[PDB]
Amino acid sequence: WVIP
Amino acid sequence: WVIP
Amino acid sequence: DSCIQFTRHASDVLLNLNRLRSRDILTDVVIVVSREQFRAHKTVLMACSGLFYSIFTDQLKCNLSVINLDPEINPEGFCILLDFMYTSRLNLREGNIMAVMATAMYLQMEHVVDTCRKFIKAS
Amino acid sequence: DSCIQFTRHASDVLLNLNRLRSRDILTDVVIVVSREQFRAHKTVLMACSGLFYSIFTDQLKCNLSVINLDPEINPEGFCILLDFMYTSRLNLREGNIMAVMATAMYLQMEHVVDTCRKFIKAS
Ligand SMILES: CN(C)c1ncc(Cl)c(Nc2ccc3c(c2)CC(=O)N3)n1
Ligand SMILES: CN(C)c1ncc(Cl)c(Nc2ccc3c(c2)CC(=O)N3)n1
Ligand SMILES: [Cl-]
Ligand SMILES: [Cl-]
Repeated sequence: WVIP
Repeated sequence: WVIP
Repeated sequence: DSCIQFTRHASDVLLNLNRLRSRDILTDVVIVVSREQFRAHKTVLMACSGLFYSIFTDQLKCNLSVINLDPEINPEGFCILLDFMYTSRLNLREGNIMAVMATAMYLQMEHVVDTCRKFIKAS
Repeated sequence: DSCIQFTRHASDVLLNLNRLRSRDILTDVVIVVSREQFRAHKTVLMACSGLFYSIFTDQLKCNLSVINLDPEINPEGFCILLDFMYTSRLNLREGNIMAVMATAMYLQMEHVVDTCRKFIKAS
């Protein structure tokens, strides 16, 4: 999971 | 396009 | 093999599938969550959820145009997860995390359940 | 928004859609190319091809279970492109590049046409  |  | 690969292809496919959903094109099922109705593509639901995968591989249920979820399922939690299925983006907030985790456990969306558990552990 | 994103989601969706195709699950159309028949999901074809997008948004053609392609279309070129649609992988070889480019131009798959033009220019 990432900060888009 | 890339070499997978 | 000696194949070449287009990096953005999968993301572009999903973006177009979401455009079809937003215009209600070739949607073949309505998911009923309490009073709320959500139109979607059976194939996308199966590709994202262990529960929908089991439902639509069943010889009788594969032909249903309406699927009613367990009354315990929160429509907002389902809406956030349906948006995630079509975008890869999860709108996880303090006020919805418990409903999102419970819905993801019911839908059998393992990666969503894992990030909810991690975010809950941190708080 | 304040969303989080799962990097592998789009690739995982496409991988599952290909698994459904390989098992012939919820395929709703047969594409006829000369003598050869290819089963697929209308939504995936639309998401990948400008030609299928135009066909299945048409109020009459959206209901067809069989689509016959132009007799000039090579079945092998179509097979390579159908595999690309479901995998992001293009089996581009010296012996098939002309048939692949011609089929991609007909199907309106802009990114495939661009890489074929570049590979042809290099030789
Ligand atoms: C497991 N399998 C062969 C398969 N093939 C095709 C599809 Cl569409 C599919 N989808 C599916 C099954 C289980 C799970 C998911 C999708 C997401 C998840 O967390 N569990 N799973
Ligand atoms: C253009 N548009 C709004 C849209 N919405 C939904 C879908 Cl499924 C779609 N697909 C499509 C259209 C044109 C092209 C492609 C897909 C690939 C391409 O090279 N051209 N295009
Ligand atoms: Cl997931
Ligand atoms: Cl393309």
